[PDB]
Amino acid sequence: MASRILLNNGAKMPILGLGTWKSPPGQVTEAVKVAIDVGYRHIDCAHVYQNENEVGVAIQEKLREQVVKREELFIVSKLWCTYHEKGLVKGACQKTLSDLKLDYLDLYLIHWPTGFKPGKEFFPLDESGNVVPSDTNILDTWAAMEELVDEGLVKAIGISNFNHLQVEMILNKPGLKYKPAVNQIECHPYLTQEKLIQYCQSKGIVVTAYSPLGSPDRPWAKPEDPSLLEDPRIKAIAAKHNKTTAQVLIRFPMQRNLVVIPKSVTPERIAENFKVFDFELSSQDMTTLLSYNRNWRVCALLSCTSHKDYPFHEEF
Ligand SMILES: NC(=O)C1=CN([C@@H]2O[C@H](COP(=O)(O)OP(=O)(O)OC[C@H]3O[C@@H](n4cnc5c(N)ncnc54)[C@H](OP(=O)(O)O)[C@@H]3O)[C@@H](O)[C@H]2O)C=CC1
Ligand SMILES: O=C(O)Cn1cc(Cc2nc3c(F)c(F)cc(F)c3s2)c2cccnc21
Repeated sequence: MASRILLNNGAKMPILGLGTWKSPPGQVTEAVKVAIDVGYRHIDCAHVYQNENEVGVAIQEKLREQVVKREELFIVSKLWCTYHEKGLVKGACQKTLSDLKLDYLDLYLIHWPTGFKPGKEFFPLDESGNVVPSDTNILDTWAAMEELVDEGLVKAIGISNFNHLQVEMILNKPGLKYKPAVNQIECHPYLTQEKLIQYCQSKGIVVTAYSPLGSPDRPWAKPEDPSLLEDPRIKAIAAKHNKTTAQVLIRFPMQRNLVVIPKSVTPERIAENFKVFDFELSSQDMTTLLSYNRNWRVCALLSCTSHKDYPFHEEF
């Protein structure tokens, strides 16, 4: 297939990117350098990952070395939950631009639909461990994001972890100026998201699949948890194609016309994960992989389940 997908702002987004959540600051600079050398052109970042400065060091080194030009890169970051207030959005974006050492972002996402109390804590909790919400709503935050496009700080804006009703609220916003370009959501064979993906695609919103390998390094992983990389049924599909299970898991969302952002800090896996343009999964393979759905969600937090905008009470 084509290596880039067209967004509604007319820009082309590479369908394979590098994830950076949990990538330690002491290893992420090398990871991004190696990724750019072997062909990656899309990096997924966030302020909350606490490593944007070091990601920026890698990008600057490869620009200075003339391995790539800025126009060829697609850099994504996300507005954290403590900055949903209208007057905090520009400042949060500027801090990210400063750390990444860039003068614009290709895409900036609302990280989660839930606004939290502003302050220095990323997850402000009350005395009994509930997240403290802010009185912001999704629509006012969206208007502040639209301002960033008009001021030239970002080329495209989008959302992440929004359910279909929350997407709908934005699409029906009075005075909507820029539609969301992308909805970035958890997606893998144990959480296939057919309903939400169909909804988004029908509205012309591109879907990015996160945790495509099932996030085995997530901090709350338990030893008894399901493992996609070790699923013998997926191993057999990989073996039939002479590819690794990770390569099958990355190729899967690509054939559903999704963008996919696997994370690695290991140079040999960074290279392996990019070698996914030289094979195809059959229609039969795809239907079989879809059959493995178990509505098993890796990214959710119990402390957030009372927030009015918690996205995962709805079916999709
Ligand atoms: N918007 C949002 O709310 C969210 C966005 N994301 C984004 O999605 C990205 C990917 O999701 P993430 O949850 O990090 O996890 P992934 O599903 O990408 O899995 C990452 C794990 O897989 C390992 N791995 C990578 N490649 C291979 C391979 N070829 N063989 C064996 N193991 C491999 C990595 O190890 P190692 O690094 O040691 O090589 C790491 O432990 C995130 O980094 C982030 O950018 C993720 C969660 C939420
Ligand atoms: O958000 C990311 O990209 C990575 N990431 C995901 C999680 C799990 C979360 N679940 C929810 C959630 F269910 C919410 F409603 C709001 C949130 F901000 C989070 S964050 C996490 C926790 C702690 C640190 N990072 C996390």
